[PDB]
Amino acid sequence: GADAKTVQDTVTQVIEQNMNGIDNLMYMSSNSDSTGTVQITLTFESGTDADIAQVQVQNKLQLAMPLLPQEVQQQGVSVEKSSSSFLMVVGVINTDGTMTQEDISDYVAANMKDAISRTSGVGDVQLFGSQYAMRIWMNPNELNKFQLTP
Amino acid sequence: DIAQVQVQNKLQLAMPLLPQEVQQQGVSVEKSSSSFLMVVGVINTDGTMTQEDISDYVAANMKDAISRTSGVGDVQLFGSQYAMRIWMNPNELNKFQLTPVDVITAIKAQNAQVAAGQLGGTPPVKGQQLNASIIAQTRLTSTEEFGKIL
Amino acid sequence: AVFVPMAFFGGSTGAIYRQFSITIVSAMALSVLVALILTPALCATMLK
Amino acid sequence: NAVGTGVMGGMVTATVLAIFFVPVFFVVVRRRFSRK
Amino acid sequence: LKVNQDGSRVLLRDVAKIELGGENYDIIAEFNGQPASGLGIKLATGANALDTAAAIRAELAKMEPFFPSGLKIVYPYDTTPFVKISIHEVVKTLVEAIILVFLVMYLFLQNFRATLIPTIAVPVVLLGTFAVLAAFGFSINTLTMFGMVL
Amino acid sequence: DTAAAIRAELAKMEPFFPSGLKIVYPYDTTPFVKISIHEVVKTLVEAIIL
Amino acid sequence: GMAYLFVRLPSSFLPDEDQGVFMTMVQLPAGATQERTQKVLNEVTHYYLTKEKNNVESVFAVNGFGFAGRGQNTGIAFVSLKDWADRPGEENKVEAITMRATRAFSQIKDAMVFAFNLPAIVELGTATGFDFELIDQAGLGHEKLTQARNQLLAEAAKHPMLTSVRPNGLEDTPQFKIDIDQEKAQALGVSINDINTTLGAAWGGSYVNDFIDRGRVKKVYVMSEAKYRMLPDDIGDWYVRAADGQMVPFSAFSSSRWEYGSPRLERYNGLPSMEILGQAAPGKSTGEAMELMEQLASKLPTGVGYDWSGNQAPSLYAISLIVVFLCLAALYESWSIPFSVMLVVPLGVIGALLAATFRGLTNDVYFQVGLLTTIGLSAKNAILIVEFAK
Amino acid sequence: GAAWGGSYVNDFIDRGRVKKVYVMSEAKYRMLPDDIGDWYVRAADGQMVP
Repeated sequence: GADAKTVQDTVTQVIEQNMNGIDNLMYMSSNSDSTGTVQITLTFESGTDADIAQVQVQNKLQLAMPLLPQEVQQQGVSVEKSSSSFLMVVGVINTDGTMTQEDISDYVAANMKDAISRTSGVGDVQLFGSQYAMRIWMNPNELNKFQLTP
Repeated sequence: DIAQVQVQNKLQLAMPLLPQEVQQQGVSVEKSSSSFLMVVGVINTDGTMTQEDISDYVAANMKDAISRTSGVGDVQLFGSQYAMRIWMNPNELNKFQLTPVDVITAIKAQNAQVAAGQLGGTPPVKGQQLNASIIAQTRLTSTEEFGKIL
Repeated sequence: AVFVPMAFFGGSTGAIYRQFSITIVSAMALSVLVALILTPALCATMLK
Repeated sequence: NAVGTGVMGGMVTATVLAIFFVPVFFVVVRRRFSRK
Repeated sequence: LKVNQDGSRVLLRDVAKIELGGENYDIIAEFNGQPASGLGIKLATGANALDTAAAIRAELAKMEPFFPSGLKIVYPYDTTPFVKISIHEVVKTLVEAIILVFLVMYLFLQNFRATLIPTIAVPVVLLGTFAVLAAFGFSINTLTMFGMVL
Repeated sequence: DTAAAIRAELAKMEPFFPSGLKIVYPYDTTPFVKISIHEVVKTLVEAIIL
Repeated sequence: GMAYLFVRLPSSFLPDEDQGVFMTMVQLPAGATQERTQKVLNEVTHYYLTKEKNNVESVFAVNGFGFAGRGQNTGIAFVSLKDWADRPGEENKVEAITMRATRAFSQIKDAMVFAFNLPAIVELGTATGFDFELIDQAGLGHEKLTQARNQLLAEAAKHPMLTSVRPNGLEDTPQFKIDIDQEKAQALGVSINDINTTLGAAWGGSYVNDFIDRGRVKKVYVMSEAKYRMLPDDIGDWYVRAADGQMVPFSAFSSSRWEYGSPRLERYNGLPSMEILGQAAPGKSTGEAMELMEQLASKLPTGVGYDWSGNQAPSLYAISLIVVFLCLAALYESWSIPFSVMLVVPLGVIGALLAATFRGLTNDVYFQVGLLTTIGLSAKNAILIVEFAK
Repeated sequence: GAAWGGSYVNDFIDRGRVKKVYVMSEAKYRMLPDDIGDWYVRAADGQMVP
């Protein structure tokens, strides 16, 4: 839910302040979206190990982890190796026993995505849609009709 | 490199066995040297400022950068960065019948940023033309606005 | 003397100019040792 | 095509020029002897 | 949720709709217009690339057999065949350039035995470069393959 | 190398300072490196001449 | 002539080529919907399906995922062309496929859709192109920085030996602000905690708990039907509990008024920045254009700083000029042979240049090492007309 | 703890950079041990307590 300004100085800034003291490092950029999703990239010197370079950055974020909204803490915080480029992009459809573009997004993410994102050092798997989740569509009229809130 | 990681990926296991004031306080794991080298003093001559105005501007411009650039072990700050300071009065609290617990709760309510979804939400109704993010409460800016906490 | 000097790569042109030079410089030393061991032998062994 | 067009071009003008006409012969003439 | 004065049981079904739907309805995938969902694997900074995408099918090979009715796989945007072809087009030239030098060797050296030494010389020199570049860390890169042929 | 890059990062902070805010350099290691090199390389040349 | 065949020969890094695979991104105007952008992706997917059957084998459209980032404005489509044997012409090659494609979208649409060969190179290093950045060094706001960005972009186009400059992706759409009067809240008897988590759970949803679903643990979310959170008049529908056991309208304590805040706030190197993707002039090249760009950012207001073949080569061949002469006296000691082979250098190179300048080739990495080999062979031939004759 | 030693309550914004918010007390009401009596606390029955 968080708008672009909220994430920019409640998750983004808090890390950026507590994102220092790392061996080899050119710069860091940031992107504080209105979807409520920040992503900070740090480019290092060429030839530097991606193994240790990752650990140093994520063993410093961890110090700013308790300085974060509690909704953000239980949300997905990830530190991985970037490549701004896909290679295998395996589409999955249905023909016979037909299912929606959500039934498939769930089954893909509840069978293969868990495995693929681990097998042979895969950097960052993308999911085209989303996994299922017990969804509830609250009604405001019915809540006041019984005297209630979310 | 690895000697640091092993020590701080073990502290992390005792992180939830710590006072909650300590958790949000600065927990750091870095490389020691019990010895400085460059110690760059910063003063003022023309547009004069105190030994606190300078400690803030040093820590809100350079310290964030220097402590990261070229694997700097541990930057020291001679003074401290600014912070919205409040000097409670005991006579005035009892004169209105109050405690510091009522003041702490007042800032943990009015001084905060909240996630307010968006018009044309994630799943909309097929037919909507608009999609814009909602704004909620804002983290206070000035000393004047911290004075008007009800 | 023209390959390996230029094989001192730099920047994003790292393994770019490097790999090309060394691949052919290794190939040159291997071609020379073959031209000092095999080609000489094979030739003496059986050319005519 | 980016490799070969560059090499092909040079090899035509490397030999057909060197072995014949232009230096690779005029050299030793005015390098070994010329003045010393 | 509640039980109003006259013991009338208020359930969460009465106040709102409840369906098992997407966790995130922001993105939606349409393979050739038809509804669908896939996986967009990106590389891990300093990964083996082709070796990774070969093991993408290894893990994904054992998911295939337990798919429900209709659930089939399809392959858009794929890197694999560009690797397979550039190897096959460069190794194609290697063999051409050998056959062609064998003709130039026969037209000058009418001796059939004499047009063999150079034809059997460079086969060994190339294999040496594969033994040398493996010993220095390099692989069969697009670059080191032109390095063979050049 | 670290303290040389301390000035590299700090070089681009200098230009956007407010009125009066200037830098000064106490307790510094840099010139002891610069001098011990220059005194040893000085001997190298002496010992050659001699 | 050799010099002139070499100075005027343009310098690219590495040639972009057909990969049997390209793509194309989407970008709708400010505050567009998932419904609006989905209409655009449909026209794009089908330009490939009906007017490109001989080329395209399979499309894979995606609504709400651009390579800028995310949002109901953005989009993309992953093309997967038919194999190279069934694509005979140069018209059937990615070069020409992304030519009439990019043209088609510009004509029969009202937003922005392009197309591009996937840089067979890396993301970075395009040649005759830059990535500028516009930092706010002082304590200026985001709105003051945006004005300096409109002044930098303005001056470049005011007098471009040109340039081609644009912003990165800060459209700056409006936002529905809600000011809650804290005074009214306490008077009617409502907690501020309750008011916030009603607005956050209703419009934006909320991660409440986890549950089990056929083995795998998934999430539990609570939000609201779309029809009670589409426009700003639906805020009044939500009533909150009050101390004195009764409901309270949102409008009671609420205030509604629109604003202008950006939907993405870039922050380059700990400070608020805005990215400026411009290319070098069609006449000039990178280093010329970048040098004629730092002088334009230095004409902006106070508290507004900035940050960004090979120059490598000049020194590379410099060591080639030394090791040659020393290896040319390691077996050819005289000071006659060390200068003999020094002439075959431009004998071969004049021709290498000439072939690349004739056809559409450029000075890329392949030609740069195809030049090294041209000099290597050149030495061989010449040294044979020396080692023998000596 | 909040009176004599202060307390990290929340964060706030100050010219871009997020900083801290602290609550303690003027020095003059926490210098010696006789100033402990100045602080009165709320009690269940809506009244202060020394």
